Amino acid sequence: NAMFTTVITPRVSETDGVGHINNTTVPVWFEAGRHEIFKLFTPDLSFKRWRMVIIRMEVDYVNQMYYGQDVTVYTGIERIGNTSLTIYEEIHQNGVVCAKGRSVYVNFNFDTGRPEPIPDDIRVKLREHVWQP
Amino acid sequence: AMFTTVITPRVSETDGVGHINNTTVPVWFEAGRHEIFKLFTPDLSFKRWRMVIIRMEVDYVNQMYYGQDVTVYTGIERIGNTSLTIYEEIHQNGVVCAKGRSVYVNFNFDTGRPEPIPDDIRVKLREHVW
Amino acid sequence: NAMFTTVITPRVSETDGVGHINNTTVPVWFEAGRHEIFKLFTPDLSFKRWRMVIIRMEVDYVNQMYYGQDVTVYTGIERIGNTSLTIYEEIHQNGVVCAKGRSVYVNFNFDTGRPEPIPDDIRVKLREHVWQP
Amino acid sequence: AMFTTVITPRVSETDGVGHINNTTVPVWFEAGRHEIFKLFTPDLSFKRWRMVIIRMEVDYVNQMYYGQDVTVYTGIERIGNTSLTIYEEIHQNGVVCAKGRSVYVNFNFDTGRPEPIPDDIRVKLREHVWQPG
Ligand SMILES: [Mg+2]
Ligand SMILES: [Mg+2]
Repeated sequence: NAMFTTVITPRVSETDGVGHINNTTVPVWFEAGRHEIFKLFTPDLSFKRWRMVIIRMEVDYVNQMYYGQDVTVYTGIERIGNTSLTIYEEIHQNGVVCAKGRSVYVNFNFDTGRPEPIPDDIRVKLREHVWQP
Repeated sequence: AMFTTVITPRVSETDGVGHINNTTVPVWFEAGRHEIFKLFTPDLSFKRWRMVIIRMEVDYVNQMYYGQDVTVYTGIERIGNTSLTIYEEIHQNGVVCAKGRSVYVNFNFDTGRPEPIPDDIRVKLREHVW
Repeated sequence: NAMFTTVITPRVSETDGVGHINNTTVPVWFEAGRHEIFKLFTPDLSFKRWRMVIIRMEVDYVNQMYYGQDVTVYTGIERIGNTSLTIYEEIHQNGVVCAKGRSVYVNFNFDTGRPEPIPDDIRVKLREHVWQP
Repeated sequence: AMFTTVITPRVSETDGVGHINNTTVPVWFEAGRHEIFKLFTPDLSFKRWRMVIIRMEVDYVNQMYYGQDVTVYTGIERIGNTSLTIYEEIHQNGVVCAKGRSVYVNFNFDTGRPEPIPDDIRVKLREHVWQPG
């Protein structure tokens, strides 16, 4: 119920010579779906005040996707850890799941030079976007 | 007349300088050409593709940033015999940031030669001439 | 050992605003490192005769990478299945393992419309490049 | 005088038409500029970056393909006060396939303005002047 929803229009440049969306495009669309999450950690989205660092990703390529039809990225929180969070995410096209992903990010405080227990205000915000399939 | 395409910049589109990287700009211009490609190839199928770029010009007027939407405006400047010239701009925060021209030819991948743009495509393109 | 080695020069457009190589670049570099495997399946690298379809990937981001120094992609065959294979792969910079990956491809025969068991001749040649960590 | 950069094309750099996508050509041109960036900024630190592009043009002469290396030739066509014009070509199979001209300025981010190229950089640039027919 609580996931973020991001509609994207595929581009010719995101295909490859096989005629489908290229596999390296999927992490690009998944990162696009994390936008609202990034915004919770860095409200002005300034790279001066950037906090989010990926440490792991996994993607299952379930069905091929095509240039010419929109896709929808669903992005939710599978686990809120201490200094990390594990995202669950899916890409759909034509109402069919085509890619499923998980990613783990660490909230890194560059000012203090250490991973930072996610502040409480953020945890509350994140709890209302939990998605556990 | 012109097409309007709203895009949400991505972190991967910036570089270490902290702005949108110059190579993103042509990617965004190509995205604004979508409705043009559709006039040439209505089902956007690659087996029926007929567009080949021959020239591109880009003026980078102002820096763009991750975190705010940009808008691509794309229109036809010239419909030539085999080529067409696209005039195109990208705006962020109500400011023109990039201005572009690109030239494509109508291309027949079956015979390997550029080909005159068909009357019925010219007809469809004429609405979108600046 | 027996894995493939691919030296790559990072590009400015591959970094992001945080100032390191962006995470979406790593799967692009891994794919570049699979070049000799693709050639085994499609000797002329023609897309009309393409067969390699990715079905899954995972990446561990061990250390940050930077524009300004080359990287080395090491790509080995971890497993040769029937219709699929598993690739184990790493990216090093400055002599430090910065990313570790696994990917699974299927040999998809676009002519017969379904997955193809890997032909005996490719199987023998793939065996020349196995690497299990 | 010119720099020479050999690049191995990647599957992700093609599109569904079966050839290298036009948006890859500026990415390859930016890679050929690497040693020019180094003249401005020896250690390629983003903290000390100076170059901002103001204009680019590309002539696409012949289509390029995945599966054969390409070579980028890059030289300085003119050194202005605050700007320089770079002339660049990309070759595949011994044939010129793209020609480019780009204009960068030396930019001060601390003051937010282009500024005269300093004498010590100008001295370096003069050695890489390339002005073809
Ligand atoms: Mg592509
Ligand atoms: Mg980038």
